[PDB]
Amino acid sequence: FTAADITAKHRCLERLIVETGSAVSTATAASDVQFKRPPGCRELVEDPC
Amino acid sequence: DVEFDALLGSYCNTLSLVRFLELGLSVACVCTKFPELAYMNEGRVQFEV
Amino acid sequence: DGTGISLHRQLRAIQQLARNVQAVLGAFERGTADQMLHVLLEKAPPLAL
Amino acid sequence: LLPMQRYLDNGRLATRVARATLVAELKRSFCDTSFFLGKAGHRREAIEA
Amino acid sequence: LLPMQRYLDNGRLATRVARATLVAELKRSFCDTSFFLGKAGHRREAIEA
Amino acid sequence: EDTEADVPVTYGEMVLNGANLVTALVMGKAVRSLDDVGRHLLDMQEENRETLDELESAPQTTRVRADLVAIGDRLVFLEALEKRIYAATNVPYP
Amino acid sequence: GYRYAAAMVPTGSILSTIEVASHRRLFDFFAAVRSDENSLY
Amino acid sequence: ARHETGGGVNFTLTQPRGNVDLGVGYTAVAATGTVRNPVTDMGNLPQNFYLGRGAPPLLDNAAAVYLRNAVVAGNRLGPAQPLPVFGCAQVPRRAGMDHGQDAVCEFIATPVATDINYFRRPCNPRGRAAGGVYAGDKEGDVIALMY
Amino acid sequence: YLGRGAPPLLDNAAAVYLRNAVVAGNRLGPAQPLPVFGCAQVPRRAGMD
Amino acid sequence: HQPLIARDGPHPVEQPVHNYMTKVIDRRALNAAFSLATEAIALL
Repeated sequence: FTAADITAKHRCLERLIVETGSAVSTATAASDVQFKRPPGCRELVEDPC
Repeated sequence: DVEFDALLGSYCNTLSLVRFLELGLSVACVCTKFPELAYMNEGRVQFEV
Repeated sequence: DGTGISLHRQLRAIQQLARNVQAVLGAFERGTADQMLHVLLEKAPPLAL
Repeated sequence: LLPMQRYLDNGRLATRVARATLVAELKRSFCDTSFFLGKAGHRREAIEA
Repeated sequence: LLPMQRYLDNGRLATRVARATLVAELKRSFCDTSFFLGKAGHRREAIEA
Repeated sequence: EDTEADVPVTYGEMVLNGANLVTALVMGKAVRSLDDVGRHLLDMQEENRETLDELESAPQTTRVRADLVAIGDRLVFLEALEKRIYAATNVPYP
Repeated sequence: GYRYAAAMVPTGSILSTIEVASHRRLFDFFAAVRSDENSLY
Repeated sequence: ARHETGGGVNFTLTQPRGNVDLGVGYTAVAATGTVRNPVTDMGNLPQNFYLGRGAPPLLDNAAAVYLRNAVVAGNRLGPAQPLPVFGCAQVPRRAGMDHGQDAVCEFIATPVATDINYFRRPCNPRGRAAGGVYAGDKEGDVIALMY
Repeated sequence: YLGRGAPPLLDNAAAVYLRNAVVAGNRLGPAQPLPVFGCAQVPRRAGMD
Repeated sequence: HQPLIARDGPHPVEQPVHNYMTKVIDRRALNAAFSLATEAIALL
């Protein structure tokens, strides 16, 4: 549910699949719950969803 | 201080030629030349069997 | 103009033209082979029937 | 990757159907051929495939 | 210890999340494969592994 | 099919010598290997296809513990490396 | 490639021969050119 | 030779590098084969909307303060000493965690009379395709399939 | 409802009732009222799968 | 240089095409440790 962010993406397929190899999630593997990603850290997720 | 910018080598392909006789298909063809086609206007084979 | 700028410029057009003419020379070499398959498929009904 | 590599060639124009069939064949594969080593741990053939 | 090394086969983590996921896999490896020889003596090429 | 032969010598050298160094500070221009591509383009001036990209000497090789496999056609190298260089630090494995 | 007179020596293997730029277009500069273009000269 | 911090700077030596994609196609790619452990658990943990300020409250203020602690009695995601003006809710810490990181089970109201056939598929949970894949580059179709 | 040659009903009120009652939101329901010259103009959908 | 194929008949004429692109480097510099105490640099 974000009107901007899906609309913010491009659609040239060459850059689409390679972002799936290294995307940044909104989750954090350094917290007890899914704390929404702290603005200083990287995650390097795969994320096909 | 100095400050240059660099062209660090460039690489070109070498596009290959193909003789069609240098390919396995040409056993199904008979590569025979005829330098005066454009006046021949017709042809036939009467095929006695 | 009798300068070395000119002869580099003169030679560049030929290093395109030769690179251009080698393309169309390979083209009918390719294109014949392309045409080799089309009349073989205008015939040849499939194996099953 | 492997679903895309058969389509690098032709179409991808107002045959936008072929862009859509690229998609419907894509997402079925990622449900299918991931952790294949792991989905098949005994099918000796299929891993070598 | 076969999960203990592959816990240490990372950077290191004490962020209380990996400590949990260490334990929750450690209890499964002991609940399932502890007495493996004799548990699967009918097999072969796993006792190899 | 193991224990193959590769180069131990780390791959060559680019130095900003008198071909580069003159162009380096005076104009700010830099060309990788200005020697031949200056030479060759001076000679074709008196009469791209620059096939002298890198083929000079084929330097010295030695023999290392290497694991090659035969994936159908190709001769493919294969090595796993945690105990080699990722061992015992606080850097994660990729 | 950008400096064309540099690519007159290729000094390396043009080797893959796969459909360029139908891939990821990850290149900082690339030009899909037909037989000729005036900027080459 | 950086800034002397006391008893010497102690002499780092960094090195510059850099790398391009010397290859016009999809060189050198990737795979995916094993499942080690499911880091965050399959979990029952619900969602709390009283975690954040987002809404006009009830005007019957006697009612909402009853429902204030009625919801946030003892959630694992329920704060103590609730929201100041600026800052996070400070979700508490339970004394132990066993299986892994906790899930968040967010809920969206649905009518009961749909198919169960939808949701026997990998489908979009909002009920309509939404991603920027399916659009045909006519500059207006993106939001058109959306709303 | 094509513009090829379909004899309408007697009651003019009945036809524009039922034609609009049929053509509400069909994927082959034409968008505008049909021109004399030109195709039936199947309305382009936003996305397809 | 993408080569062409002479296609026959009522088809558009395939020109000899050309491709020229450029790439740029990145930097991503590495980092190094600090290791020095006192009086090893001096004496007594």
